[PDB]
Amino acid sequence: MCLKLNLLDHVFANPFMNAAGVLCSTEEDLRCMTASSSGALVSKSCTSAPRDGNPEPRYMAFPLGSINSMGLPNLGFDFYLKYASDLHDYSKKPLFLSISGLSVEENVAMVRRLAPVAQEKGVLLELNLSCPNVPGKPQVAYDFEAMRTYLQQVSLAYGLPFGVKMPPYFDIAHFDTAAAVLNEFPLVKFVTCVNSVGNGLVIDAESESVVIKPKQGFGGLGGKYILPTALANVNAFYRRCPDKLVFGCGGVYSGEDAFLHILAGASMVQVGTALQEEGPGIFTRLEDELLEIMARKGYRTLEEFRGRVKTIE
Amino acid sequence: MCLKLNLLDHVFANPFMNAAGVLCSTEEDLRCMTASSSGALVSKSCTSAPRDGNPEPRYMAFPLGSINSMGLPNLGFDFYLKYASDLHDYSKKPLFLSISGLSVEENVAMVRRLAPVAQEKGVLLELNLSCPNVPGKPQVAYDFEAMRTYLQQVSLAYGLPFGVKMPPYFDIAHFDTAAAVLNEFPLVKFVTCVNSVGNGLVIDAESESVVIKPKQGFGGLGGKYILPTALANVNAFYRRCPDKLVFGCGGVYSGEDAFLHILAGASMVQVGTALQEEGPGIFTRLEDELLEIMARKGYRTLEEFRGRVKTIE
Ligand SMILES: Cc1cc2nc3c(=O)[nH]c(=O)nc-3n(C[C@H](O)[C@H](O)[C@H](O)COP(=O)(O)O)c2cc1C
Ligand SMILES: Cc1cc2nc3c(=O)[nH]c(=O)nc-3n(C[C@H](O)[C@H](O)[C@H](O)COP(=O)(O)O)c2cc1C
Ligand SMILES: O=C(O)c1[nH]c(=O)[nH]c(=O)c1Br
Ligand SMILES: O=C(O)c1[nH]c(=O)[nH]c(=O)c1Br
Repeated sequence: MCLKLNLLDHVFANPFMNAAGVLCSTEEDLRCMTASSSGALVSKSCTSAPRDGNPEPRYMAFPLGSINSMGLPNLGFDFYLKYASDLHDYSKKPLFLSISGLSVEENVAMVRRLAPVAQEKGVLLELNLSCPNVPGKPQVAYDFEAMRTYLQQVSLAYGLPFGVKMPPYFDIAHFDTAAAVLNEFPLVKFVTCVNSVGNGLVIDAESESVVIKPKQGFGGLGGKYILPTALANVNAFYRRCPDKLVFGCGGVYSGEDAFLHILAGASMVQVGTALQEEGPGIFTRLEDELLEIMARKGYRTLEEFRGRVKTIE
Repeated sequence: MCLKLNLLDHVFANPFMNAAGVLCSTEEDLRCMTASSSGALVSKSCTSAPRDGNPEPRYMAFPLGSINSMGLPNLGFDFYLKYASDLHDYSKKPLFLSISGLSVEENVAMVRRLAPVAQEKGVLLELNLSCPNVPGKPQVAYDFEAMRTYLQQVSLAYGLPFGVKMPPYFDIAHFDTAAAVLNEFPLVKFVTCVNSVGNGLVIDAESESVVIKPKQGFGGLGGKYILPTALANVNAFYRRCPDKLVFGCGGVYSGEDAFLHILAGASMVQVGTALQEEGPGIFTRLEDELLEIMARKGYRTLEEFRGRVKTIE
């Protein structure tokens, strides 16, 4: 039994990958994720020009998960493009490139230049509509008219299949509306649910202080805190977008957690906080553990249970 | 060393109370909360007519918290009004009455009838703008125009100080807008943050099934999952509504959690999931544990640290 699968005209050894932003900012990082046993990797969300991001401390982890307001620190689109065009070994695994421009115009500018490299090399675009940590720039996908504009302009400028990194929603009417926007765009072939649960606040009792410096301590939550929210969103979009793929992200620490994402509808499963904390060795453990649950249940393939979560009556 | 507070023209032995919906639906529940060591109590959110609610199982709890889609089961407004009017012993502690009509008109109908009782007895209204579990009713506080309508109509019909039960937000722009809305209404004297993180999905790996029957398993999350979300919303409104009180709710299991809430700006501190799981004995524990933290830190009263969370730099 092997976990290999085919999606988006690519082959994957297993459904596991890093979550964007974790272990993927530098050439070193990307070579490390390439050398891991993950089935694919995704680059750090990038902007046209390099960014240092927010002041430190900007990430902190706890038994139940993490908080971050990194502020989109990255090496600049030129670097990530060059990685995709010249440095990545596509014979090892597929690559996704995350773009996170701060305006529609900035995203269009990047996608116009990524297009030829996607045609030549097969690198996959993940368009980030859900950064909750840049001051004065609220999450795009929480403004449905802004989300539609971004997806119109990118689709026209890019002209090739791509995916979108979605924020979590918490209301059935939101799920309905967000999915109907996505469904207006046939080039959106995958939807990654979810980005961090925005603007939580961790406080240290002893010091009486917030734990990250930017935004008065406010930052996106990841980890054990967000698994039920992540599952809800994966299933919501999997139910509402029957002609698109859903990639699960949020709260994955174990094979058992990945099993639930896949039951909810996930095709790929992305690992953020747990990867940041454990390191790339987590991928061999996740694979071993998912295989073991599958064996105990008699499943031979992922397709046998993907999206097959049961409801009561 | 002292847990006493005085606000809204009432005196409280301590800041703890039940979160609406937990241990407060029947006369029995209400007498039990009255006999406990809580500083106050709040009744089940009510509608004009009695309601059975959703099918069972509709609540489930786990180590990291709870999921519920109760469906607003309640004995009806006439019962909670009579409770406030004839049955509650106000010499024991103050009473809040939660109202959660399904339209502005239902709300107005109720508050017109509550007013003379609030005047005579000193019962305090908590208006629920955040139920996430009645199908086809996306929560009022997520539609800022609807929210404004509700508050205008209720202010005009009720004409007395009241408070509001708010959903969590996850976007700084939403904090800004919601608080600005609330700031329009001078009769809104307190803001309870937060209701359950809406429409999460708990899935049992062994049975491959969702764990609650209603809404295909989608329900509101409470407990450990939500503490940093709750602290963020408490602080966001504390900072934005300097002329109002903020009551904290979400993730309180310990005196330490309560301390964090209070640091974040909370006046009263409500206990939902942990109270449902542990029972009303929790209140003596939370009091002892909060007093222990205060003593270690040299704090003699709540106002010495309320709202004094430190930020970095
Ligand atoms: C340090 C850090 C940086 C991240 N950077 C990005 C990013 O650049 N782009 C993005 O789409 N999401 C980013 N995220 C969000 C993760 O991709 C992911 O959606 C979120 O952390 C939830 O998954 P988890 O529960 O496995 O952490 C970041 C998360 C962390 C903790
Ligand atoms: C079984 C149950 C019933 C609830 N009913 C109500 C209610 O009637 N009205 C309301 O405003 N919130 C209701 N809530 C939400 C709680 O008041 C509270 O906002 C939420 O559970 C988060 O607090 P916690 O983390 O302490 O559970 C209910 C929660 C549960 C678990
Ligand atoms: O602050 C980050 O860089 C970051 N952090 C997140 O949690 N999600 C994102 O999309 C981004 Br771009
Ligand atoms: O389903 C409920 O009764 C319920 N459950 C919640 O979590 N919050 C509410 O406001 C309500 Br009214």
